[PDB]
Amino acid sequence: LEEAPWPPPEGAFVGFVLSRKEPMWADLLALAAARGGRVHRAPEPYKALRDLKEARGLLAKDLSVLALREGLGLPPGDDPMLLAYLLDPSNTTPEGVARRYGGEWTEEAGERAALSERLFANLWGRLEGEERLLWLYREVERPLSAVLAHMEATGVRLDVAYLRALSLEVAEEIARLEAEVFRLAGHPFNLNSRDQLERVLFDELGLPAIGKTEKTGKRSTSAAVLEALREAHPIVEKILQYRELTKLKSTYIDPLPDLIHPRTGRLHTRFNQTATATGRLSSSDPNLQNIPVRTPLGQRIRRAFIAEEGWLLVALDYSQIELRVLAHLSGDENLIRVFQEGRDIHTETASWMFGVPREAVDPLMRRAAKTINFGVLYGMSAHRLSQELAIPYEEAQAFIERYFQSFPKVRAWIEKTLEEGRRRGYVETLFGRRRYVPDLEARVKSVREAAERMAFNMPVQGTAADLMKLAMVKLFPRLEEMGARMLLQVHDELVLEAPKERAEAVARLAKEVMEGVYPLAVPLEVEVGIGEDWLSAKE
DNA sequence: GACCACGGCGCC
DNA sequence: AAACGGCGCCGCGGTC
Ligand SMILES: Nc1nc2c(ncn2[C@H]2C[C@H](O)[C@@H](COP(=O)(O)OP(=O)(O)OP(=O)(O)O)O2)c(=O)[nH]1
Ligand SMILES: [Mg+2]
Ligand SMILES: [Mg+2]
Ligand SMILES: [Mg+2]
Repeated sequence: LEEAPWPPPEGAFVGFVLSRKEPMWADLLALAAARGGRVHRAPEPYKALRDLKEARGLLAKDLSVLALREGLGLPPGDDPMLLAYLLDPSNTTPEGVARRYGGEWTEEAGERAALSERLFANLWGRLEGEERLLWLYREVERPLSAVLAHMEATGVRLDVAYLRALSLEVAEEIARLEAEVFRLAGHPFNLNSRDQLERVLFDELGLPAIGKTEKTGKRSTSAAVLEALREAHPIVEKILQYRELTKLKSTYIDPLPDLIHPRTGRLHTRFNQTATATGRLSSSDPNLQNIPVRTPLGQRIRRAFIAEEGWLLVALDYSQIELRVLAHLSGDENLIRVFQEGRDIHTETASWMFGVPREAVDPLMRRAAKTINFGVLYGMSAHRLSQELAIPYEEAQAFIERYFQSFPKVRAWIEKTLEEGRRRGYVETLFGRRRYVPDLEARVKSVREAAERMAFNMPVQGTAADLMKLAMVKLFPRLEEMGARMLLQVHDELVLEAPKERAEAVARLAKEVMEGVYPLAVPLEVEVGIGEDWLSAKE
């Protein structure tokens, strides 16, 4: 390319190098652009950012987040990663995408700009004639990238002092548990080491090994194994409490307070747009799609996520979403009827499981019931079900029989999906998002059947993901209009922040947008709550 | 200090 | 653990 002075013309492809992967924490080390057989290298990149009307190129959203951080409204536009990810969602990194579609991801901004240009042309060519994938690019993924950049740049408020205090209390309880464990073992050891614990439980103590680990075949110390051993020895209950507390302390209570950004005073995640096989987003650096919610201590942690003063959180979560999606994709009349009658399948399973009235079903039970309902649907075995339910094998076996007897056209959808995946090599969502599953023809049964479970899950999980993305794209400009903010997506949930005076209106509008995003054979229902913290906002 | 493969486990 | 699926992060043990 011809070396041309900086500034590039309109529509040029950007390249940029960050000092580290996280755009909210990164120093912009270099910036360049490519168009019309020229390359333009920015003499000073922060200043040079001011010249661009959009970020067009590889990882466009990341540059846009750093721009937003610096007070500049630079929206992301075309990104070859999104084209590649729609072609094949195993296209997840610029290293891989470059190698596959015509270059090399280097560490030089000029080379990255030139690469972006050339990759876009090839990938755009691969998508010509792919009308449904192009519809996904233009109507969902490209506009969603802009939404995501705003969400990342906005961040979420965290009660840092509360978490610091919680740490000190949790440390004391951890000590009580670990001391009792060591007393019961007859000696101290590293309780965080599963290899050391294995020897203690199965060798030194008498306890029967329940199962084995996948890759190296050690005697497992998983929570499921330990639950089976609850009655066998008092040390087990202590280990399980220790595990809960140390998990929560090391993953959330301790790290999150140290991640507050000094310019915003907020916590800033990354919403990774080309990271999953099904078309879900992911969240990292810190992952805010797995904040605790289930146990009393987990709930305590979730309360640290709070609204700005003068604002409220609004949390919206699709009701029974993959079951509704399944009703649409399958066309089962009974399943469709269930949702037209306004019934809740999780609550029903929960009521049946724990033998209490529907009004007695608590959140723990509902989560237990979710495991059963999705478990059975996506191919859980009777043996595992026995344990989950804590009933005889023969009864757990019969539960699966009835499930599919009740909803007869699901199995037919499963089988059509699978043969189509064998013939075509891929499966697809309602909108035509594709996942290639080659091991559907594998001759090792365990490998083939694993592949099958991956393959027929994807149209359901992926259609839910497409719906939620679409709703995000539609909703974002309405929030801007009302002075509200989109903060988090958690797969079928959004967390917004709204001024107190407009919070009720924002909740109503966001609920309607999510519910009417793309009408199906059944209604989509959305549960909405408002509160000062994330826990209270889902109450 | 980094990176890893693994087991394990938090959420959806 | 087990014929549920999709993720990312932690600590260990190990390496470089
Ligand atoms: N395969 C599988 N999928 C799950 C599991 N938990 C959640 N999901 C998927 C299916 C859910 O429909 C979707 C959203 O999770 P939610 O916790 O919001 O559950 P759902 O929307 O079904 O119920 P809700 O009415 O919101 O309580 O993510 C699980 O244990 N296994
Ligand atoms: Mg839901
Ligand atoms: Mg949810
Ligand atoms: Mg792993």
